[PDB]
Order: sequence, then C-alpha cells, then structure tokens
Amino acid sequence: MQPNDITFFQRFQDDILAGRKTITIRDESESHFKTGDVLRVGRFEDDGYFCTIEVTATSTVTLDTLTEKHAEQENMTLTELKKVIADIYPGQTQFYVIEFKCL
Repeated sequence: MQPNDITFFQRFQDDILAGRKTITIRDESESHFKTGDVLRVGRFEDDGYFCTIEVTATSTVTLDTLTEKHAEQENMTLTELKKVIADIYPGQTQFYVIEFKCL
C-alpha cells in the first residue's frame, strides 16, 4: 500500500476531472512531492488516492490568494467558503502552492 500525495475536495476533484489546470496549496511542515513529479489525486470525502496527476509549476502564496476559495468567494457565500475551507483545511495564512495539469 501507499499513502496519498495530495487531496482535493469533492468540488475541487470534480473540477479537476474537468481538466483545466489548477494550483494547489500545501504546508511546508507537510512538504509533499515536488514539481516535475506526480501528485496523487483523490477525494477527501472518501475517494482519496483515486487517480494520479503530474505537477507543472510551483509557487508560494496563501489559499484564497489563488485557491478555488477565490473562485468560490466570488460565487458562493461565506458559509460555503467555510465549508470548502473546512473540507480543505483550517488556517488562512500564507502557504506553499503547487500547480499541476492533467496530462
């Protein structure tokens, strides 16, 4: 068996399945894989490590600073944002962002 690399809320996962490259956010203390590598994708709901993806680029920024939270912020309400945020992870402070694309 093997652990997962990075997860993505159901919403994020679905959007991922729709392709459209997207950026991710990780914690240095949890610095997972790196660029030019593979990023195991999976739904946190209960579909973790479902498929595999590859990184494309990386950067250092917050969450809503790019995370879907932004697209949602300008779409959904605070509640929803808090829902996804809670589905993604707590803490609204700068962090590591890793971009990837679906081959």
